Amino acid sequence: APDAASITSSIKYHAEFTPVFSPERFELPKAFFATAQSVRDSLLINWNATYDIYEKLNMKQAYYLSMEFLQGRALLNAIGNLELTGAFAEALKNLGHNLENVASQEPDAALGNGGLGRLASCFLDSLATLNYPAWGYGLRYKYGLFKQRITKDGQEEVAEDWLEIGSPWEVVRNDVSYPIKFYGKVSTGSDGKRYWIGGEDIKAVAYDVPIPGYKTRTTISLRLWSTQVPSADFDLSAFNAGEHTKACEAQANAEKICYILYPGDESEEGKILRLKQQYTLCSASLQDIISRFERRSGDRIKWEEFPEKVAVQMNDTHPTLCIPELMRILIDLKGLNWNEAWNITQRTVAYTNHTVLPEALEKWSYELMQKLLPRHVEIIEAIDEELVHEIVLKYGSMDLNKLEEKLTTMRILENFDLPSSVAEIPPKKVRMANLCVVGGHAVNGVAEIHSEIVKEEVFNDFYELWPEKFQNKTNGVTPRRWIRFCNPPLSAIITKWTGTEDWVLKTEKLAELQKFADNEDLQNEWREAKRSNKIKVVSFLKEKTGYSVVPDAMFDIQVKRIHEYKRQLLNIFGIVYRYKKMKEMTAAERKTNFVPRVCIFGGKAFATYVQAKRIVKFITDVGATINHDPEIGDLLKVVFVPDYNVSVAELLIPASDLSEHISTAGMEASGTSNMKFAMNGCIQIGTLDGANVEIREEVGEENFFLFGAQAHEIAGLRKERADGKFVPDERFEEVKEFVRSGAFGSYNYDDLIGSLEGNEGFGRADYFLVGKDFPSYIECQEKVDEAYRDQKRWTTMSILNTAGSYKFSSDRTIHEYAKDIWNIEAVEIA
Amino acid sequence: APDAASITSSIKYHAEFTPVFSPERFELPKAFFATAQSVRDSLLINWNATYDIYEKLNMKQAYYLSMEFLQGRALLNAIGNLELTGAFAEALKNLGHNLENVASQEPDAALGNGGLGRLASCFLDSLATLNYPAWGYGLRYKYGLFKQRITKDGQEEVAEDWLEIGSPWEVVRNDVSYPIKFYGKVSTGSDGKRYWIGGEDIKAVAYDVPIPGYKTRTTISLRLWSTQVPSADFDLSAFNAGEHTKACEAQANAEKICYILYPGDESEEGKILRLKQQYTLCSASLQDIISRFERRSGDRIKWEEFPEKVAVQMNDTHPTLCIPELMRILIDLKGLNWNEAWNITQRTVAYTNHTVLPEALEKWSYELMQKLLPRHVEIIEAIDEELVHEIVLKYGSMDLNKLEEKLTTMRILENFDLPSSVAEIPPKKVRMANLCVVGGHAVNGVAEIHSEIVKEEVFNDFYELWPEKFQNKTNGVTPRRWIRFCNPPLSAIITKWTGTEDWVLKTEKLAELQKFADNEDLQNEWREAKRSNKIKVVSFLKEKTGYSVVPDAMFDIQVKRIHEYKRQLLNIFGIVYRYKKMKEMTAAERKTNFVPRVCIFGGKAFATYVQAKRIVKFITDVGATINHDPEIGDLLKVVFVPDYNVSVAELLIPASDLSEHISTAGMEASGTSNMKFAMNGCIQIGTLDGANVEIREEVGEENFFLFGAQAHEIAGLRKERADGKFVPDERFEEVKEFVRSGAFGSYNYDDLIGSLEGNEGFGRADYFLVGKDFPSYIECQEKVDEAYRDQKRWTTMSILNTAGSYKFSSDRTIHEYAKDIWNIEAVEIA
Repeated sequence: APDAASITSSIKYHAEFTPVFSPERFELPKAFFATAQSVRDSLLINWNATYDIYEKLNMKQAYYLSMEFLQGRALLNAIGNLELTGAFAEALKNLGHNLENVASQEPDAALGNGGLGRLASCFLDSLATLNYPAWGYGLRYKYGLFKQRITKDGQEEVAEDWLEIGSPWEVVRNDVSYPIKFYGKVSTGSDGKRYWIGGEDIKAVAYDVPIPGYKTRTTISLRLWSTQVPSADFDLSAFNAGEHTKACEAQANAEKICYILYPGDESEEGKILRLKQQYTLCSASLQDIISRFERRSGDRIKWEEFPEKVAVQMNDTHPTLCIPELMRILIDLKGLNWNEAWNITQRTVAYTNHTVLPEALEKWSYELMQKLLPRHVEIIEAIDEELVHEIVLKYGSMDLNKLEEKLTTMRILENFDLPSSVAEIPPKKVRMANLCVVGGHAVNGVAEIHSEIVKEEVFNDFYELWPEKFQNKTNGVTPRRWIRFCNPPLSAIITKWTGTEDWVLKTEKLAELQKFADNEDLQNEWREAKRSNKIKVVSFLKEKTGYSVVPDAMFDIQVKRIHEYKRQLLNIFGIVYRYKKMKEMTAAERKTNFVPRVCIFGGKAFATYVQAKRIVKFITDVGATINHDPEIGDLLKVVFVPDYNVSVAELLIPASDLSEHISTAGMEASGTSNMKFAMNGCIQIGTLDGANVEIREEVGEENFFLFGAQAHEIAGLRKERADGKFVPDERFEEVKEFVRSGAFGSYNYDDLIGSLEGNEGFGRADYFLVGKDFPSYIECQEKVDEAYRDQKRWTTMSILNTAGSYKFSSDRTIHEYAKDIWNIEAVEIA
Repeated sequence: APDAASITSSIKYHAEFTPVFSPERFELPKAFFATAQSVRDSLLINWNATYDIYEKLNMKQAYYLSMEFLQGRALLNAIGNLELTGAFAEALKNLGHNLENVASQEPDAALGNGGLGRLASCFLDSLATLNYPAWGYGLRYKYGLFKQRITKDGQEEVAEDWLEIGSPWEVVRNDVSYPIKFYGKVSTGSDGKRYWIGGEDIKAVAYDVPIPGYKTRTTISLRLWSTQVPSADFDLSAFNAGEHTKACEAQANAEKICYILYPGDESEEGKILRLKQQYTLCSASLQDIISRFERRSGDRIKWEEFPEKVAVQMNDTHPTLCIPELMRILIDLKGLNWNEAWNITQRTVAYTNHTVLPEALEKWSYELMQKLLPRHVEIIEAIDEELVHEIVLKYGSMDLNKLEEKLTTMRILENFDLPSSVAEIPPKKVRMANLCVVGGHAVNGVAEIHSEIVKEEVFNDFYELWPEKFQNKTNGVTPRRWIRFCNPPLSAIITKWTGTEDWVLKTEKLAELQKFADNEDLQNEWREAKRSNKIKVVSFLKEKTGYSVVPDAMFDIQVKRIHEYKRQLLNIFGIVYRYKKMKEMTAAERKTNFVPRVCIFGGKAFATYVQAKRIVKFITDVGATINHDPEIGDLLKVVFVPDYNVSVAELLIPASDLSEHISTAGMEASGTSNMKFAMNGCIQIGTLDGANVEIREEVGEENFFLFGAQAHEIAGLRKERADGKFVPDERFEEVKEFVRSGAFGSYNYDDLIGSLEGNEGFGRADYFLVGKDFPSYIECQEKVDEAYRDQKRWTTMSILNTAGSYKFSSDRTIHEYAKDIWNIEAVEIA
């Protein structure tokens, strides 16, 4: 086991012997690389030890596939899970640095975007920590999505540079390479098997990122694919003639599959690039999974045993091509019959749904997919045809009307002709969501209410047919990254009041804080912990936003994707309201009527989403005006934090007092940031939707600020709008006027306010009900104000958040998947 | 100091902890990577120790710049120079491999092409070994020139894959990065300095390759530049719209500068790419050199002392832009006056010429260079104008005719107008060779005769003007790579007969073999050494060419660039002759009249050089026919070895009996393979040109087979041809007829024989005098036959080659450059 002495030598050894810099001096960037390489040594011993037990045991292994992982920085979670935090800190002191400054050099791995990606990242930590044999498979994106610049003009986008020097975590596996084919033609050989020939051939190379469990040796992989072409595909003859671009066409074509996350797909070229990404991920992974299955099998290879050895989870519909890809391999490559290969594929694959309404469910042009993946389209057509025969077999054809409904709704192919049928220019599509439901043995939503909606409204017919595939797995986040490592002072408190350090594993012990919520010593520690965390943030806000704020103010935080439906605009409108009120009062009245606040916004706008980009500019202009107004001073600051990512979350969430989750009611499946906020003793204000419902139930309805229309009323209120029956509240008109009056400078906001007016019209008519919800929202912010002035009641609420947060551990989620869907069991790594 | 035990641990440590493969098993590719990383640990300790002494001493340092380095494999020369060969061999045995199989995994560094590149590589070994503070600067070419495939159709070209997995030698210096500008505009600031703004900006990143000296710690760098663009230059907005190619234009543009060696430049785009390559190399290097000069200087920076601290050698005219680049930096960036910066530039820079006639001397379109490098063109124009004023100042203007001659010949700018002058549509060019002579303080040829030609015929006027710049530095090759490490059995012999291992440093002790050339014990060892080396080659010829040959045959070798002027066609024609004679004789007569031979060819043809490609196909067809003819059997084999490179040279040269250097007399400046052949006891047959002249003089005229027209007669014989006075010898017509008769299969050779006929016409008329030289060549091969049957006389000749080879050590060459041009001195690394 390393100690400070051996870690000291180890960093020095890497600094000199695995250098990435000049040999002079030991600057911070050099120190971070040497440190991380040192940690990797530890990760690799454990990774190899886990790898060896898994190989010999040949137990069932799970595989979690996703277009995104939001891994964050690795250093502090890795030394923490290894329990070497102390030793690395002391070793860095010896070499003249501190831990925190060295950790600051690490770029966030830009491998994901939002909650879908952080959920997968949480899950990997949970799997490793719980000794579950499972890996992650994703793509290695060179440039992420974008790094966000916050200028005078609002948001600007720049390519991420996280791999500009390389990652000291990843391990290239030069011998783990899989061929990926696109386009080409299918024919039949004299063996009666299909053979897919020609098109474009590329290679997918494996890059492992070791994921260490907490207090265990289990160290699993996140295996990422990077796409390339052998150097032999460089066309010399072209290059030498002066056609430099034609010479590299094959490499250009291969490499771009892994440039960015979710490449813009309004164009044909963008759509093709998206299918290529999904297919690469499904093909490379399954090829890798099958190859490991054959290797562990030895001579005793029973293809029958494949689903007893392999689970594959599809995170959303992006991994959908797994179903026809596994079918392809079994049938075309392994020689299985259709029936055998379908039974196998079904008992292998499971689908998790993450969306609310049947309109974000992905669909592909038939012609497009047929050009790119001819063999996959044959297989899907056959799956569709069996489905048709199965639907006719139940239900019969006495209802014709009932049969037609079922066939129309449930078929994978849209706007197609039936095989055989009875009665005596729309574009042909492939419904990925239909495929996923048909092709696996489990389908789960991601919250109680959500999973009920999936059974009742997304796939009702599928549930009437196969009620037994449908399940719920409520999301969760890891308390390692999201309490133990991001919030040390609160961790020290939890350990004291619960009696042990055991809570990080047995997170149910957070419940033992409830009996102390009114205890005055607990409360005092609780407040000093919160204040200390906010002091760290004050320094951070100074360097990142340029504004100096005080820690004796409520930190009111709204961090998430910028979208009209997320309702940043509501929050900022509320802010503008209070600022208007402040300005029409004396100094003395201002202090009696409003508690001091720092309102922190962060999150990225999709770059061609004009309105979202306009909301960002808006927040920055409201902040320029408020934060410089000498009548206001430290009563109110509005700051927009550039480039929100896991590292910024880990800073902000420990420090937060109030966090806002105020999307239009009914449009969130779950959300997970609210769960991290609760764990850290933040109090949530929000609408009754998504994860807010479950949080509110666990933390108690007195420790949550609720407001707004509920899901069941959205329909009616939008009808009111359309008929002209909607009466905007005057305070709402006040803010509107105030913005047009130009109080926020010279920028013209007409286009923005216009989105809130009219009664119909594509992007007008206040579709997300900002104006409606506004009175109950501003009202509820006054309840907050009142609660915050009662420091004792506020602390009690803050503690009960942390106390009622245990069920939101991704350890709970992962045990559920492990028992109810994947049927994997813990494996000990001695 | 490492031993077998610590090297064992070290390989294991890297195998597990700096992995590039899967963790299963220890296959050869894994073993080579772990081994090389282990060696690098040793190279790095010494490199850092050398770096530290150089930094503190701040003595004068030399810099050798070249478009090519032909580094070969590094492993065996590195463990040899470190003296760990034994320890690494034993360590590999312990882990179940042998040294020779592990060394076979290493790709040759594809960083060069021909002798110009191997000379630089020899020089780096010599500098390090002699404790001279000097570095190499070159480009890091990803795909080399091409990897040569030898098929049924002759030569095919494929991109080199040497960097497909990465190099375990190189060290990326992420903090050593220099901006390179192209295009743009020049203006004047209010300080009166020129400012070069706009165009295209890229970055050149440093990759060090440590070069260890023999039996010393001095370990120097070959620092290679690789070109790139910050990830910020990736155009997201384009990428997201579907314009994937436009999005990466800047990276595509930057990266291609380092794809291949000598990109085809018939097109504008190819020419631009060549200037970009040269400029990148001169700019990045000088920026690095100057930055190190300022850093070592501290606060005491005297720009006056720069040429007392820095020598820059230009290997040929490709580094020519160094002259205006240094001028640019001093003037525009450092604020020096013109005069000061010109004095400095002159005492810094030196030019080595490598070509014979004033027609391969490089020239650039004025307009082209002006578009790409506007500021450099201003500076060159000013240098030209001073030259003009200087020429007028000597010579005066009484001869007008004499003055005009001088001005026309010597000016850097061709087809330009004079500033001022007196008398009362050709494209404007920049003569790089004129620039190089004007801009440095030394000019050297590369052999006695050559350097005399440079003074008398290439730059006569420059020599009449500045006789003192002109010098000679006869080339040499290193006896580490080219005796001690490629030919172990011969090394054991040299050590025994000379009394010590000291010959590897004091290579003059090879002369002590002369007194033993007739000694029968020396001769017996000598023969067993040669035979043993040929046994290694027999195995190699089996796997690479597919032909099985016997070691009891003279190995007759011709390895070099395939070119009409190199005269492979003569050799193969001689072979075809003897084969024709063999076939018209009985078995018994065949054995009396011809000694058994294995005729080995190798070398690359420029890909669009139709004739050269046709000569390769020819040799392969002659070999298919001879090698399969049951009348011939092991009397004669003709094999073409694919992909000749340093690794193939190191195999073939130790094994060789006769090597052929038979270019048209007068067209070689030097050549260096002939010197390596001599060192290994090969006997040369050749024309009286280049290095052959000097070899023949040292080894003795009885130990060299000479034939052919001499340089002074080429002119006359080509005139004979043109006037119709040339009478082809009948034996030459025999071979011609025999080829057309289709004895070499179905390929049509008309186009090839046609190059030998007619009296004029671009590519006919036997310009390189194959037909002329043919009788004396076939005659001289019979003298060889006769000498080879007298094993005693043959051995005596073989030994006197090795005995008379010392002066061809690049250690001799490097001491000469060090004292006579660069004025650097040895620095001890304790």
